[PDB]
Amino acid sequence: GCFVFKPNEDYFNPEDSKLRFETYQLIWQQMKSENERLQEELNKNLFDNLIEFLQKSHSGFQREIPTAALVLGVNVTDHDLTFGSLTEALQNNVTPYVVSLQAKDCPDMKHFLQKLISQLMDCCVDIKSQKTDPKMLSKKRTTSSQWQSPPVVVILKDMESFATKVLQDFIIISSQHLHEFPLILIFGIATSPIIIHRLLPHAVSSLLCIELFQSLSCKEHLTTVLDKLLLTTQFPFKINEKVLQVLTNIFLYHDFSVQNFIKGLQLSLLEHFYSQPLSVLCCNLPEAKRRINFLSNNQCENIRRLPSFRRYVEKQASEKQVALLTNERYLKEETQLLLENLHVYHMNYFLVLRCLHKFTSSLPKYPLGRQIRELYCTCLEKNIWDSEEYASVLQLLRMLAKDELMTILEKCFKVFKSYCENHLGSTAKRIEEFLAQFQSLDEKFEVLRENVVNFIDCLVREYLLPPETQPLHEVVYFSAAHALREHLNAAPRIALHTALNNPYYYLKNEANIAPDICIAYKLHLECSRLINLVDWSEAFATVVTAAEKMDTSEEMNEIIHARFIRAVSELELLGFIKPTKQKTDHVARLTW
Amino acid sequence: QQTLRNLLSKVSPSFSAELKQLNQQYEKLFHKWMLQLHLGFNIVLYGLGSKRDLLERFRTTMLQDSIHVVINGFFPGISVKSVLNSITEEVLDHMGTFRSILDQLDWIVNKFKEDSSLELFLLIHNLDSQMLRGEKSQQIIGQLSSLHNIYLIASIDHLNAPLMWDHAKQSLFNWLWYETTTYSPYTEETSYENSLLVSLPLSSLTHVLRSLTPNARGIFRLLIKYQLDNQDNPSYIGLSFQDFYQQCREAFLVNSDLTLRAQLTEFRDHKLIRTKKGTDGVEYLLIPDNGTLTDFLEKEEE
Amino acid sequence: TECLSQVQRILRERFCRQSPHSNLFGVQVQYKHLSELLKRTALHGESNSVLIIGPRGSGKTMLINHALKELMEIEESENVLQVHLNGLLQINDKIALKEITRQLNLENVVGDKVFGSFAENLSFLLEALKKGCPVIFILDEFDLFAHHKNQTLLYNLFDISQSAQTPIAVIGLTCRLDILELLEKRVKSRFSHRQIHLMNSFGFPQYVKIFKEQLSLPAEFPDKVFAEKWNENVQYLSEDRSVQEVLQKHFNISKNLRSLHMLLMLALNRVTASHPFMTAVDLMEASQLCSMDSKANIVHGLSVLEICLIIAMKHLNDIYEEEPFNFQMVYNEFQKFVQRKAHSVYNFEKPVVMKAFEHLQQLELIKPMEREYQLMKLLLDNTQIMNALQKYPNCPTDVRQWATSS
Amino acid sequence: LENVVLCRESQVSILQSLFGERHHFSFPSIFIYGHTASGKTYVTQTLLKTLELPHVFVNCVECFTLRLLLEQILNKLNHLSTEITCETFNDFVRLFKQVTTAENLKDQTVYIVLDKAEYLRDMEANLLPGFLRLQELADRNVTVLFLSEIVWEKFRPNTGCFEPFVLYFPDYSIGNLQKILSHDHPPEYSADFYAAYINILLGVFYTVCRDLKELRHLAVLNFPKYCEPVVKGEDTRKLWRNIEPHLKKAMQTVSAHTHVELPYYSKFILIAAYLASYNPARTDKRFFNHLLGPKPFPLDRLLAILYSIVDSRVAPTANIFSQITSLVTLQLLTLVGHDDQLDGPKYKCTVSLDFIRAIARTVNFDIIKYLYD
Ligand SMILES: Nc1ncnc2c1ncn2[C@@H]1O[C@H](COP(=O)(O)OP(=O)(O)OP(=O)(O)O)[C@@H](O)[C@H]1O
Ligand SMILES: Nc1ncnc2c1ncn2[C@@H]1O[C@H](COP(=O)(O)OP(=O)(O)OP(=O)(O)O)[C@@H](O)[C@H]1O
Repeated sequence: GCFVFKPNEDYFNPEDSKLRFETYQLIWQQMKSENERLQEELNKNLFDNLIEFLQKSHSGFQREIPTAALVLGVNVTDHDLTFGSLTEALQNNVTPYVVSLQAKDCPDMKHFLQKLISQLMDCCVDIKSQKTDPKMLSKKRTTSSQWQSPPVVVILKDMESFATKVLQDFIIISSQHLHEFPLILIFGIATSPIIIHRLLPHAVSSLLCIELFQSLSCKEHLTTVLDKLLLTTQFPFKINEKVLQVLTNIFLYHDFSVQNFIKGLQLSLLEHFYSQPLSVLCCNLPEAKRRINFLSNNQCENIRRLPSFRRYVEKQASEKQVALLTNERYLKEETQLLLENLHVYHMNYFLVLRCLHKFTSSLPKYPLGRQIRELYCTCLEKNIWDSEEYASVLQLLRMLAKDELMTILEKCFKVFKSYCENHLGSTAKRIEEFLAQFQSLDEKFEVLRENVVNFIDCLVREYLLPPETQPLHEVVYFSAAHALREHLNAAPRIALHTALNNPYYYLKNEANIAPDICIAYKLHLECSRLINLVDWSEAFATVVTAAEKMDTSEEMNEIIHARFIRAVSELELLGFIKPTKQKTDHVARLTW
Repeated sequence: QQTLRNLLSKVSPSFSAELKQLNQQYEKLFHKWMLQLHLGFNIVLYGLGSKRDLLERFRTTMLQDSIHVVINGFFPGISVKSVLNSITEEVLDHMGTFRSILDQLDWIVNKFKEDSSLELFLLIHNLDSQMLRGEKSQQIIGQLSSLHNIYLIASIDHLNAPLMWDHAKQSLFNWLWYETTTYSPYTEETSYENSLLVSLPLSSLTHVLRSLTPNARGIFRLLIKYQLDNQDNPSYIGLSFQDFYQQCREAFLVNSDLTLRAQLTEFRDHKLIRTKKGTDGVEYLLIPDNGTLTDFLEKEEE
Repeated sequence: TECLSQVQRILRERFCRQSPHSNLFGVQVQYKHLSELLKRTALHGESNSVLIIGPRGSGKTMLINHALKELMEIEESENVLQVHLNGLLQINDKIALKEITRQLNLENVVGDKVFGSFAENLSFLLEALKKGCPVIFILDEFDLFAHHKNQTLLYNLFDISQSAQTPIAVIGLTCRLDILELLEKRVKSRFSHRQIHLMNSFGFPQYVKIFKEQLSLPAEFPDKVFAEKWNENVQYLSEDRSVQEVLQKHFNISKNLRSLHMLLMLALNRVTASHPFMTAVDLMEASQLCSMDSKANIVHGLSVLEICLIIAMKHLNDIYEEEPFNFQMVYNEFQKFVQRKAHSVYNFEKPVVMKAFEHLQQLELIKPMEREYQLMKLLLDNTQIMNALQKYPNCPTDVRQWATSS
Repeated sequence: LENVVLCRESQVSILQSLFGERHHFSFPSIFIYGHTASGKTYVTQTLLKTLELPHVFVNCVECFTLRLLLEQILNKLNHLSTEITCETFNDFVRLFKQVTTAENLKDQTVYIVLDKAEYLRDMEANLLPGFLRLQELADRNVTVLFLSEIVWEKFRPNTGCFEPFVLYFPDYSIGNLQKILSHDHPPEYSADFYAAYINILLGVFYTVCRDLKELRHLAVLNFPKYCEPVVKGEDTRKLWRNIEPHLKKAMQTVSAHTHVELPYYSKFILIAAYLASYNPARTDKRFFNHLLGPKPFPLDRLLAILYSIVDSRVAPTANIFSQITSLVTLQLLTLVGHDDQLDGPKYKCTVSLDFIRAIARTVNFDIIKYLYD
């Protein structure tokens, strides 16, 4: 029924769309490029052990076949990126004969060999510059007679979803003649190396050489990409703690993946750039000073009339209120230093937030935050010194005053001694202010009183709630949790329950008027054990007999039955009652 | 069916104004779908009422310029072969390969990477049904729609509808999930499926017959003959898989165990073979009457 | 000498290639029934289509080629154009048409159009043959031929044999008994019935004669003294009652007259190095190398962990009978046996015990009907295992006490 | 290649006699069973290498389709050109008559050796009785020499065939396993001493595996470890009693850690799927043998026991259903109604109990009296 019609760009829709959309394209494309680099840097300790292992097991060929079973995590969403990086590294420092098999394009053996030799054929024909089995060996015999006869490796991506028949037959084929064609397969085990015993029976498992590798356990992957992507001063678009709380919850509870997290941040940035007319100036500070100075006056009335600025109006005096209220030429002057104060709060916030992260990660049992993620959460949900948790840190930090605390004051100081002039100008020159406190660390009371002035100065000066403290903070903060959460992760099994039980949209229907289908389901589950058909037709007939008389019986039985059968085919169709075959009839209560 | 459906829409759906208004809430949300679909996402939208007329009003207001392959999924003709066939001829303007589903899948992937700004996007009514889904079937929709140049919109109706998406298969098309309700009765599904008040006739068996290999046609000859030849024995509880494997192997119709198991599960899709577990735990096979099974292969050979 | 290589060359061909030896015994009435039918179908235009059924290994192909040779010897080469088919090779219709094209020398005329109606195809083959004329169709191994998709090269041959009246014999050679009941009803009602043979064996005291007439050096003379010496040695071996003892033992397992060829084939392979006239004990060991127990050689060689596991599976029939078991009940019975025993040599730990299973599955003693603790099936007998555990050469005393407990 | 026999001489000699010289006929087909250890291609390759009977060798492990098994047989045979193509079997018997009409093998009994024929068993129903009659199907002095893992009794087509001559290559006996497990090539010791090492190792070790290949592997490992204290310390009895303390642990040790980090709802999902698989005889009502295995159970029951296990803030989002499908691709849960529909079939548990104990204990939960007792 798939009828095709033949036909025979910057459209976004005040917030004028052309520089809005180029601002979008710049920010999101920048974030994605630095996302891919800070993926590829972390895995270097892992796979540059792998180049050593594959080099050693190739070079000693003068009975065996080498496997390196990777243990990648449970996130199948980002398993393409590590194999892209590993294909790059193995292609550069070892052979340009690297192929990969997907376990969905080869159910049985003919597809396996036909896709493998085609990938090998294009891979050899590019960097030199077919259903047959032994001709693959003849390809390796032709194509590389020289250069230490480089070992062609296959990358099985999923070890798990391969059937055992086709994989067993390939390992016995390849291990049968590896005299010419040395093959070092590397299957990526999704779970743990236990299941390579399960999926391979013992003869084929005895045939090969197993050497396993770890992979980056996933929480200390997303601490790096959360820490680098949003916690920095550098990227112009920050995020609210509630929207971040929604995003980092569905990571750690359901999904356990990072590509879903970057989709979540992508959707937040897009919806922010749609939502509000002050979002256009999400830039670095001179790029903000570019067109704060020239702009439409109704958007500057919007920069007056958004609620956080009108709080700033509420806290200020009349003689500049009368001119800064309406006139553009001064409203630029106060809002420019407000955006500079925004960048100031960000810059003196995040550096000493990292300082407090080191100084609290040093602690035994770590009561405030387990990790660098959740420190953002605890200093924004409740007010931090109001809450009992930083009360517990301050109650902990007194009698912890020993050389462990002084040694880690030295060590935390050293890692933000590298961040002393990587901050490079603090917004209070807090680097040499706090370092001027922190320079008497080499020369037991002094750690206590230095601690006192350090945390009080730090936390009470800048570390506070960003919305109320800072006007014009709408521009960099996007906050809508249960508008986004239903877009990203919805629930149809709760939606049908709500709109079938309580189908009240706005006239009287909340606890008989405006269904047919909710009448059918609600009356089905007024008799809540199971059901047969005819009595259910009489019961539905009874309640719409009530509907007819609260506004001949045989015509009314016909129209009631017709609209009944239109209702009951839907109530089968939508995953409730599943038809009870060969009996006289019934319907079966399949969902309670 | 027909004289029951004469009485349909006689007088009085018991609200009209809020139904026009609750559908008129969603017309403001369309330019968001156009922008959100240009960036590489895919909208699924679920619901309680009929939203396929909303998608039709959507394609009328904003798809007068682009190609759209409106794949209905409610009537029992469509499985993903017809998708790939119709997209290959009536979109790419030349016919494609014929050897296998994966060959035309990889081939129809291959045309889009080289031809920039071709800008085709299909939309699917009722992506979850008895016929559309399946791990052979839904992945071809997935792998097809993963690209930058194909943007599917769907509608899932079922209660257990996101049970057919494991994480890997979910990350082929980037889903974001709208919420919609319309309360309109689903007149196309309820029309073209069935009505109980009046087994499968000859037409869908002709369609499965004409979309499959002649060896699969030779296979169901064997199964329908072993059924018809023992129709009035109440102890005949169906062939096992191994008996059917050896009696299909002796007639050279298929080579391996896995090919016959794949043929069996794709013919278990159409509801013309039912597995029964006996007390062995081995599941024998019997299909849903006898006189309607004589007519085909009476007429399939004179 | 001349004798040993010449006797082994002349006896080995009729012995194990089933070559055409001229003596045929037990089949004189069936052959004589065939010859006049073949002479009147071959000499005149009319076409009658006899059918032959018997067991595997006896009769058929020898009879039809012997009668074919004797009928070919008569001239007016008579232009009977014989067309040998086999059921094994030509599986489908499209191979069958081009195979009839190959046998009948048709590719002088190109005929390069696949026609729709295959009766026109077969009629064209017979038509261009007819203008160019008898055919004799020897359709061997008909039981595989009765599984065509559409039964074309069964049926159109019968329709042409009644309708075209070009000289034809559709001589089917079958092996399974129900050639009629398996044949589909339009063909079987159409023209399957011409007069059906049945083929069987005969009595043992004449079957010792067919041993002597098989084994005796022929009327072909390698060297006539050596033929007299050896065929007299065949008769002297034949009259001895131990050869008659082993031959009666061979009758009651095998009425086949093909098993006799192999049974004697190993004997004559033993003979040429020394003592060219051989013993009854040499025929006894020649029978003895033909095994009785195919599964005792599999079970006799297995190490004793597989032995106490296989007798644990046998013990799993003798309590809680008739389920296809899994690994865990097998492990439980093995552990309760080893905890009945005092010594700790054979309390082998769990991951080794899986290796015995995935080696024993490759011998297909155990059968799969979820991955490694499920529903495994045993296809075996008690008594072969009970015989095998006493013939195990290094069988320990504890697995012997397991066997006696059982 | 070196030693043809290593004392299996009688089976070698009856097979060697049976071939005969070249100009006369031999058997049509010979079937050789045996265990996988027993030299069934070592003996026949070093037998066929000596006389050079002009032969073709195949594994049918390699040839997964019928066309390759015919193609390599014909292509390897015509060397003793282009790929002489055969799509079908009757093409093979046709091109066979032209190929075996050369002076190298016109009279010589060509052997088409077929190895590991149990993989040929499930190729087709045509090819096995089509190959057993090759001596008179094509009539060109052929002998198709089978060898296999599997007994002939299962291998028969159940119509019947040309019954081949069947040899049993014997398993290696105990003193024969002393002799042929490398009594030749000990490099630096006396052969008495390497046989003294392995004569001690074997008699301990002749109850787990009589496979010659892996025992050659284990002996070429634990002999140089045995060797080193003789040539460093210096008396076979003392280091016999030193070598068995290492041999027991090397026996036992020829699987890093069972624990896998999981997202927290998938932990509670497969906790619930275990708890609804292992004691489920409608004992839902109580809380809120074992040996036979996992009983299947429907999805809605799993969802109910999920709600009872977790803190009650769960909603059936798309992610908790999509995760419950995605546990099955990692083979931690299995669907046993294979096609019963997309609507929730029986999902049975397929992880071992120790793994479940660790998954339950890493989120605050002790469950064994809760699981089956
Ligand atoms: N009555 C007989 N006279 C002579 N030889 C016989 C007789 N019966 C059996 N044989 C021998 O037994 C074997 C029979 O082979 P043939 O192919 O003719 O029959 P078959 O083996 O039953 O046919 P198929 O190949 O269909 O099983 C041949 O060795 C033949 O020499
Ligand atoms: N008598 C022997 N002397 C020396 N080595 C032997 C002997 N018998 C077997 N081997 C070993 O066995 C190997 C040959 O394996 P074998 O001949 O057992 O394969 P196979 O029996 O065909 O295998 P399968 O039965 O699994 O197909 C040789 O490489 C050698 O290492």
